[PDB]
Amino acid sequence: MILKRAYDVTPQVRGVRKRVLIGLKDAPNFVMRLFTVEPGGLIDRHSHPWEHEIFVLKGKLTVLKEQGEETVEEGFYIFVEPNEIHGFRNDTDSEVEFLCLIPKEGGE
Amino acid sequence: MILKRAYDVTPQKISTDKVRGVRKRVLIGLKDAPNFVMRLFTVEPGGLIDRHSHPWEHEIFVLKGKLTVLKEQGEETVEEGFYIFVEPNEIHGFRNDTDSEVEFLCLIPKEGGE
Ligand SMILES: [Os+3]
Ligand SMILES: [Os+3]
Repeated sequence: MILKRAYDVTPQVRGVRKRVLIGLKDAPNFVMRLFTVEPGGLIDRHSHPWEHEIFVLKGKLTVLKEQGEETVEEGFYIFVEPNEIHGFRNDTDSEVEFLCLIPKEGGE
Repeated sequence: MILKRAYDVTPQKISTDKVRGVRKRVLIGLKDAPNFVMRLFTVEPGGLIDRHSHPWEHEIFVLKGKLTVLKEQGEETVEEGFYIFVEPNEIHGFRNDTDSEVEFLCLIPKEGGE
C-alpha cells in the first residue's frame, strides 16, 4: 500500500501541472492523475481512443465540448467516453484542480 | 460526456458484518465506464470498513477529513489531499475516528463490480 500527499508528486496545454499520482509503474489497469490549471490555463480540445473519469476538486472548470462549453465546479464528476471531443479551460482568477483517471491504454 | 454533481447520486447505506456507518455512491459505473468504476464513500463518525482483501486493486483519493487507514499491520492516518494505492489481495480497512463525516473517492477495475 502507498499512502502519500498528492502535491508532493513531481509533475510531468498551457498553464497546467499534470501529476501522475498512481501510474502504471504501480497499478495494473488504470492511472490516477492530478491536474492543476492556473488562472487562464488551457487543455486544448482533443480526441483519444480511451475514456476519462474526472472529479473536480477545486474551483470552476470550463469544459470544452464538441460544440460549445459548460462550466462545472468542485464536487462535479465528469465521464468522457472514448473518442469524444473534450478540452478544459480556467476562465477564473483562481487555481482549478481536478483528478483525472484513464485506462492503461492511455499510458499516463 | 456526463457532467454531474457527485452528491446528487443517491448514496446507499452499506451494512455488513465488516462494514458499519458507511454510505456509498457509484458516480461512474459500468453503465457507462468500460474499464473501471468511480465510487464516493462517506464514513460517519465511528464508522468502520474492517480489514478485508479482494483480488483487485483500489485507487483512492481523500476528499474530506482525516481517514484512519487499517494496514496489514497497524494503522496510519491520512487526510484530504492524500491518495492511496492498494495492491490486489492486500489487507486493508478504513476507520473514522473523528467527529465529522469523512469522504473519499475509491476506484476499482470492472472485475470488482461497483
Ligand atoms: Os483527454
Ligand atoms: Os477493499
